[PDB]
Amino acid sequence: PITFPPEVLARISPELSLQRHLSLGIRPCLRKYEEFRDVAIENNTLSRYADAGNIDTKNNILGSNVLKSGKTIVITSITGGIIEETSAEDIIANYASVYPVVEVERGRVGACTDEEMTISQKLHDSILHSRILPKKALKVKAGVRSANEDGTFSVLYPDKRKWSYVLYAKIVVLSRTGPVFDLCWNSLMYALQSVKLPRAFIDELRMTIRTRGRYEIICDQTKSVPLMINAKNIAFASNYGIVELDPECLNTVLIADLDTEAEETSIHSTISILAAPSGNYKQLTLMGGGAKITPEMIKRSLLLSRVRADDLSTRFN
Amino acid sequence: RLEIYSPEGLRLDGRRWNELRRFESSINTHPHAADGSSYMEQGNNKIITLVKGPKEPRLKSQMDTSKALLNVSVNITKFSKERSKSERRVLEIQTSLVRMFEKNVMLNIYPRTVIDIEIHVLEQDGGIMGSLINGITLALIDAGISMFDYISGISVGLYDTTPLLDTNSLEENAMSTVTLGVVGKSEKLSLLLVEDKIPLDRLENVLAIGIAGAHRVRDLMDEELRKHAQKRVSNAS
Amino acid sequence: MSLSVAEKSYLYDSLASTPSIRPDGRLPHQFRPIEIFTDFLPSSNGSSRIIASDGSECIVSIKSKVVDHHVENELLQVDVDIAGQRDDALVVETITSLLNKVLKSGSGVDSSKLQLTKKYSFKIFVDVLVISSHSHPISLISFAIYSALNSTYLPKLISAFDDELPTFHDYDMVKLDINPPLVFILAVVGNNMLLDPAANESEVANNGLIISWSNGKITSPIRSVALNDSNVKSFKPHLLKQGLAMVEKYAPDVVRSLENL
Amino acid sequence: KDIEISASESKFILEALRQNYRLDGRSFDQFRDVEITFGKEFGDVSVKMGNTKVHCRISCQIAQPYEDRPFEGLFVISTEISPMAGSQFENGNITGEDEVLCSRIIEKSVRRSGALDVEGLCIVAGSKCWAVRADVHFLDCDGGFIDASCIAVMAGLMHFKKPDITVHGEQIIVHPVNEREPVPLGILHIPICVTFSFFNPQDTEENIKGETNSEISIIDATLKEELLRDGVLTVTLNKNREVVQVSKAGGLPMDALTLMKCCHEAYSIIEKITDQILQLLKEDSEKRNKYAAML
Amino acid sequence: MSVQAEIGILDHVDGSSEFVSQDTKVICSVTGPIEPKARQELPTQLALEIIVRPAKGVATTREKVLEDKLRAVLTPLITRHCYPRQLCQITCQILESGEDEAEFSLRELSCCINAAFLALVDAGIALNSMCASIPIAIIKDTSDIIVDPTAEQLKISLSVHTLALEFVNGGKVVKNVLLLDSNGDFNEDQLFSLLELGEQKCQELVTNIRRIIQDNISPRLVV
Amino acid sequence: STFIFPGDSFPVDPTTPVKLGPGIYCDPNTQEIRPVNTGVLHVSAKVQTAYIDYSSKRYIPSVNDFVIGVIIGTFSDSYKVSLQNFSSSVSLSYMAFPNASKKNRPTLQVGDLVYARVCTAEKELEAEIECFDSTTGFGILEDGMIIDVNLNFARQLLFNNDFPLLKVLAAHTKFEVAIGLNGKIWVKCEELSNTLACYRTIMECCQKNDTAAFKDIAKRQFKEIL
Amino acid sequence: SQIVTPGELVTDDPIWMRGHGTYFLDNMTYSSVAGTVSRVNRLLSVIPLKGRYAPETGDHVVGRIAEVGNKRWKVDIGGKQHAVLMLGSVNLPKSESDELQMRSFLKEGDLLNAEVQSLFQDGSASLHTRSLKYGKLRNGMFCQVPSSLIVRAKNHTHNLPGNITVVLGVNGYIWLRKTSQMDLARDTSSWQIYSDENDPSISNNIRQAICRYANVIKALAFCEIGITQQRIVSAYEASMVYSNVGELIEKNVMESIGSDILTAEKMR
Amino acid sequence: DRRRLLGPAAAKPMAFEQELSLHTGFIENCNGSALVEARSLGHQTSLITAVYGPRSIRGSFTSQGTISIQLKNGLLEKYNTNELKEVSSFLMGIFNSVVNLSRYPKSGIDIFVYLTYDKDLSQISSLIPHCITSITLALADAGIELVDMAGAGEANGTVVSFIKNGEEIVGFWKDDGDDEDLLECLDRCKEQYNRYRDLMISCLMN
Ligand SMILES: [Cl-]
Ligand SMILES: [Cl-]
Ligand SMILES: [Mg+2]
Repeated sequence: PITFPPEVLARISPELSLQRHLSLGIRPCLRKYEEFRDVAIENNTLSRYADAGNIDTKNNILGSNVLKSGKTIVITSITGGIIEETSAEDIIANYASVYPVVEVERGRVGACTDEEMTISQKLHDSILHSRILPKKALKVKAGVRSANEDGTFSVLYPDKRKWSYVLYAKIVVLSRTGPVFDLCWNSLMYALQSVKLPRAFIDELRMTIRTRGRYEIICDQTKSVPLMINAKNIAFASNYGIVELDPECLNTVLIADLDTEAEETSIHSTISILAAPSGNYKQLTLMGGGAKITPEMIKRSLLLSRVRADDLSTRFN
Repeated sequence: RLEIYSPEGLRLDGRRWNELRRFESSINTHPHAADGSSYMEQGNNKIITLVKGPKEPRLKSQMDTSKALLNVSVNITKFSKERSKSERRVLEIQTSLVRMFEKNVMLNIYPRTVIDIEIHVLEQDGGIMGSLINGITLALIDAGISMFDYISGISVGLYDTTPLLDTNSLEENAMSTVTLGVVGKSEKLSLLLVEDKIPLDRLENVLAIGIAGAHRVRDLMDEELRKHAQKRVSNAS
Repeated sequence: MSLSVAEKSYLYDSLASTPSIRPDGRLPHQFRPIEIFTDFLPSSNGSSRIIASDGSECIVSIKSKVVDHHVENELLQVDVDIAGQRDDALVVETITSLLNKVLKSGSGVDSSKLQLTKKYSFKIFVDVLVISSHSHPISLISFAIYSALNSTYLPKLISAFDDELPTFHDYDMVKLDINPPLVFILAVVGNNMLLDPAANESEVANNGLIISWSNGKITSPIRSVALNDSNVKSFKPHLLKQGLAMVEKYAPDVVRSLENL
Repeated sequence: KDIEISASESKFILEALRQNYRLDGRSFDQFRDVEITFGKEFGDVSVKMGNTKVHCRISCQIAQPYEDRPFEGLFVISTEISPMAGSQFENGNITGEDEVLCSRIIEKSVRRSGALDVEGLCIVAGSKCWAVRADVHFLDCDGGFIDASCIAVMAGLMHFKKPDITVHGEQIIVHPVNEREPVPLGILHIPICVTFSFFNPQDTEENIKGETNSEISIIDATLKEELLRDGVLTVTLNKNREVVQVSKAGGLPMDALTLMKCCHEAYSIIEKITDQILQLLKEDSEKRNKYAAML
Repeated sequence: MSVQAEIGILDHVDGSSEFVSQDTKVICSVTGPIEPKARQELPTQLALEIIVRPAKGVATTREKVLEDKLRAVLTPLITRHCYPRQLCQITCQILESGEDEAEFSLRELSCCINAAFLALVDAGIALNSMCASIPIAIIKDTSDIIVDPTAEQLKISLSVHTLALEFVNGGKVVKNVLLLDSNGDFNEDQLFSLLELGEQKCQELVTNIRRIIQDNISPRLVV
Repeated sequence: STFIFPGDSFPVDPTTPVKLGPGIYCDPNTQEIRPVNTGVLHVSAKVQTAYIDYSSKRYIPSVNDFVIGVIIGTFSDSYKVSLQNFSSSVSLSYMAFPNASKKNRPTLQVGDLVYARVCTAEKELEAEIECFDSTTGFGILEDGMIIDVNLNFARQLLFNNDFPLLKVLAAHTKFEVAIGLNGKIWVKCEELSNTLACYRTIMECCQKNDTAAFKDIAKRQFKEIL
Repeated sequence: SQIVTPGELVTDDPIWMRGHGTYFLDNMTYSSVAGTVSRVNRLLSVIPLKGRYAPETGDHVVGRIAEVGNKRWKVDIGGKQHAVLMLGSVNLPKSESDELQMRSFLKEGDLLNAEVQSLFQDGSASLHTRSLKYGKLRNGMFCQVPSSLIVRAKNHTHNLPGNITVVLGVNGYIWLRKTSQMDLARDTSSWQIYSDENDPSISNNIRQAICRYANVIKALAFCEIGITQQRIVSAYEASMVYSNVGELIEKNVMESIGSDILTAEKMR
Repeated sequence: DRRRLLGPAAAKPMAFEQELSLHTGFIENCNGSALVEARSLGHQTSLITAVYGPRSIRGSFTSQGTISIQLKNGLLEKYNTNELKEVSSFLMGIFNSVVNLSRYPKSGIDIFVYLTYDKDLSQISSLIPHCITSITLALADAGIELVDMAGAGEANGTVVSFIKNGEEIVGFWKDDGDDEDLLECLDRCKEQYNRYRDLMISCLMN
């Protein structure tokens, strides 16, 4: 036989680096089989409504979240927009979503990678299907601005054209070591809870004929309302992997929260879950490329995802 | 006031139906920037044409062992029109010019080389496709690159029944136009471009006037070219 | 621009020598001859065309547009288009940002000179086109912009200054007498400064300087540009003071050379 | 990826043209038989020409008209190529030579010509209008992509029916198909593209300075014929004796009168095609009214 | 359920198929093994170029996700190590979505999986096993598990699922679950009732897929 | 001869020695012999040869196959040949000709049609063909027309002598045919009208897959040529 | 001599040998370029008025190394194609070890002096430096004029007054250097012939004379005057009227230098 | 953009001394990283740098390295694209005279500067010195040879970067500002240079 140091075997064959670790009972990321990465969160840090008094007039971010789980750093910022409505239960048609732009910062520079694009769509689709954001929560309660007394303009909001808010998300990822969708989703969930929608108004003609030669909605620089998401439908992400133990390096193990090149490259049986605390599961992804996904792994992955969701929502009050 | 085509037969600039615009060409306008160069002044149009090559390609991958590579790049400057802040249409102009001079320039006799054509439109005013053709024909001849014959460009609009030779911007927006690329003095068409509706029966008359006007443009170009050559050999004598 | 290391080492020794021996016998403050043409684009309020001695050519077009200066913060806009260079390429973006700072409605240029009514002023669109370039063209562009803005003529106003839109005379036109700035580029070769650095001179220079000039005084922006990447080295502070004094001394000669209309 | 043609094949097909023979048994002036299939939905149309297969899908959504043209609806055409029509095509390069030219022909033949009545798409003059979209899917390529797309788009626009809408001032209520029946689109004319492929049986010197022109012209070339041609001409006509557009960009220089005889040649075909399209539409409509009586 | 399909309909690809489940309709082309690009080359095994085109408009990231999920099903189905340093072009053109594209895509995914499988069958590419995909939805107030749901049923569905299983031994053994894409609100007890009934209807589909494949390929060969 | 699908149970028992042909795969991990192609599984009698006849149009180079290629490039010691469009190129050595010497190189130019036999077809290497007999009709195919055909039709035309296509064609004209197992069939006659009539008949007969229709198709095609 | 343009008929006589810049259909022979008709023996040809330098066997050229390949260099000569410089065609200071470290002699961007040994079928030149007069250039500066101004002559490396030597490449690539001892041997040890180091004793007087010769060569080219050894020294002596070498860059000065040479040769 | 989710097109956007903290080696994909967080009485700024390299360029005869510096607006899109590339150009000019490029031939070094926080209790002038601080730290963590510790300071629009204890200048930048300020500006900028350089060296040791 011939053995190589750990530093080369990771490069020589990431498949063996995992199997050698699993034969010893450990994982390449030095965590236990069902151990997650520890997360630390900073909320509303990049928001223009961060300081309750001194509101940043230049900033346009409505909500933010900085997330660190292991070596990976994920930073999310929520921006806004208003569209004019031109149109006439728990069913999907009455629910909206947000539009993310994921930038996974690596040594390359250029166009959007398939990873960046798929995560962006996966985020948008799951916020919709989990019924987190209802369309009613984005309708603009618009006011009116009139010139009071003589000079100063006063804005009066109610306690006719119609508008609706549009939410955009930019998610940057630093120090990517493994699958990063779960970090992006969980980071976006914390950010969405800190979102504050600015108030809108209009002042008290294009088609009319004009002599030679001779309107839109405006946001409030201070006043803001909270984004009314259905908190019961907020879910949290966790990923799992099913590995078959090689006899030389029949039997399977379940791995929680995949990280490092060794795990990501070689594990082809994955389980992705979005689970709402106390509530039901919002998303389940089974991919049986590797070992046979038996009901026992499914039942165990569902069990670990519940305690992971309970941990993530509770840990940060 | 002005009219498009008055009852007396006068157009906006005062031309009759078979009158060209003021045509002025120049050769060897940028010797310290290209092998062959040409400055086109057809009416209000102002076009710089730069021919670089035949030369060694930059990437050995993009190189043909059997013939030269011909590339055309048309840059329409921001100040050519009444400024707009705003593509797929410029791409059509480029590949069309390439396909034209592919069959005219003897690319087979310049193998493993690359002929880059660099165009800058300084001022635009109708019939720019024909003026682009004239700029390339002169600039390639100035570069000493072998070609079978001249290619002359011309545009003709149809006002009711009367073809209006050499159209300007307002005439193009008023009536349908045909753009011709005529090989030398023949009736062979390198480029035929009917950009909008024309009655099938009135189209042959438009083509006839265009071919005739193009032949005049060819002689005007040839005249200017022989003048430059005769002035060059007389100065050196 | 490719050079053999035997070429570079011979050039650098000649330039950094005391006194500097430039490859054309030029003095450290002497400029290369240029040809200038003005008023050739009738569709524009002003035009200029400059041809450097090395073959570099640049065309500038000045165009106007009446705007409400209460909503138009910047009343002067430069668009640089360098031939054979992406519009998002670093050199284009850098020169565009730099030139916009050189003009900028309230710094180098006199904003009040563009005013028409109490509500409306002229916005000037300075469009730059570099047909050919062999070195950093910021100085060549600046000279061409300078010549264009001087030959610029604008329509004469009729309506009153106090405020409908303004009304202009059909025939008569007024000249634009704004004071346009000048951007000079310098080469730092050893302990010597060189005005108007040539291509080969810049290939061996240790550092470079971009110095602006307006109304007879040194103005901003001022940058330390790297004219290459192989032989870039730090320079002593006295060299920075020496280059600035060089511009303040010989730029008036450049102005009266350009101003000869 | 390139399509390699053997020297024996290039000689045989060209020598067969000199003997007035086409591999698929057609004559030089014979346009392929156009087969038009309609789906269940309005705007689903599938065109077949021998082996060439295209599919078009007409769709519309409510949008706002441009401020410059406030009385006008919107209309756009999409013709992105995919490797399904053959491995010779790269996935969605909308900048390739043939891709750019062919796209501009369909745009000039259907969009620029105003075959669709963009005034009828306007709902209310200031905002709210219809934004129609014509998406073309090249399924199988045996040549004649331009001619097949032009027929597919027009057959789709005519077969398509937009949903009926009722406006209450600023309120635009888009009625579903189950509430009120949809209204068809307004077609001002039916343009048809006929593409001529030229073959030079001699040298380039006999084409620039030759007395007797010997260039061979065939209508609607197959893939093998298209790959061997020395020139191409796409002419567009309608039954109103209008030349909608002509495109002969570069290639083998052609005698002007020869190109003119091509335009008159194509008018005989575009009459057969226009009447054929209208007939298959009438037959399709009669089928739906027969099932409306059974329902 | 009841599905209709064809095989070998395109002339300029190595394999082709058309698959219709209710109103969803996908045509699929397969070309391989062919010379790969330099960027795509894999030394040990076969590389896959999977493309999905929408029924309307241009391709968006929505189809990029369908391409990713389709790769997850097809990759373990192809015996990739038989074609080292080669390429396979699986191209899916969705013709009629059969669902409100704004909210749902599971019918298109399930149809692309079957169409891609059939086109790989028509192309003669080495396959380890068989495959069938079904879309499933759980309807709002009735809480019933509707296999192969209609476009109207999906509008009032509280959860939507795509199930694609790997079949061996005459389509009676379930080798693995190639993809289970569940979206919406559901619990553990609902999920396993879904997987049970889903495997039953999946087993009905391979049996129907085996029948359609045999009816198309048997007349092509000699006995 | 039974119909088999991929992943089905393989009928043959391991106790019998078997030589594996196309369609059957031996798992490197599980060592189980299982099918990977869908078609008819043929098994011999007495040393038993088993294979699956499956439909395909993309050729894969295998040894002892007769193929028609086209020269697309000349290298230092070999020719770059293409047996099918978009497929990987094939190498044809200069020494792979009858009476080959280091003094006389072959006279083939780019674009010539070559009829050859596959000698080395390594899955991880560039395939190779030869123009000399392995046991001692190859060479350049001058002029003529090449026909695209599916691989099952090409194998049936070369090995099954009961295939009526070659008989009904000889009954109409005198023709020279070269059959390639990569889907390319080369035909050449004295007159162009006959070669085209053979192209059209082979094209239509390839589309029907019905052997009993070859005679009627040939009769109408040569009648249309007249 | 007749001036013709593309497409023009040059002769209807078919009993002619078709030369360059021509093409024909049956008896009619046309011109492919705008140039002058040349009738030599039986070879009718058109000499183009413009075009890059076309190399001929025996030309003394100055070139820049463009790329380093397999066992050859591609040199920028100023023509349509790169010229090749085979490893066997250079005097190395053969071993198979040197075939790998080719960049130890000539690297990309190096300037050299060579002779056109032959031409390929496409027209590109094969170079060789199998002599003492050919090799890498140093101890000076490069400058180029159009190839049409360099008249092919018996010799192309001339020693000028002031201890400066010029290399007038037929392709128009000129090299000015300090007159080396080897250059003095040209009237009727060196182990490192590819050294990238310059002779570290180049005085300022020698450096200033290189500039003056550079400017007068540029001035002669600016007037489109043919560059010869007799004209370079005549312009160099005439330019002494101007004290500073810098004055020679202005247009009026350059046109004066060229005019004073032409009018002086009219008297002579 | 087809490669993004930009929502509806009809939607329009919404219209309404210095304490330092340095860390290195916290990013796993790059060769060297650094974090600079600066809190002043009037502005707080945080930014992260990442240095990838040297990475060999395919078929590169370059005798030395090729530095690339991309200044990204990581989340906070406060600064215009024109000015970011101008600062990137300025930054590349500095470090092209500090990195011992001769030691890394045929290769290339790519530097990324992500802005992560910027609130002022244009402004791009005062941002440059903290990028220089971060790039020098990140290049040292990546094991790239530096001729000196490159640092800079800012004063009234003037930005000066020093080496060799302020004896020589590696970069100079001046926007707006007053006249004849040079002498006083070089003094105030050298003070920040020494302060940042001491903290930078103290960071790499401890
Ligand atoms: Cl245009
Ligand atoms: Cl050079
Ligand atoms: Mg990116």
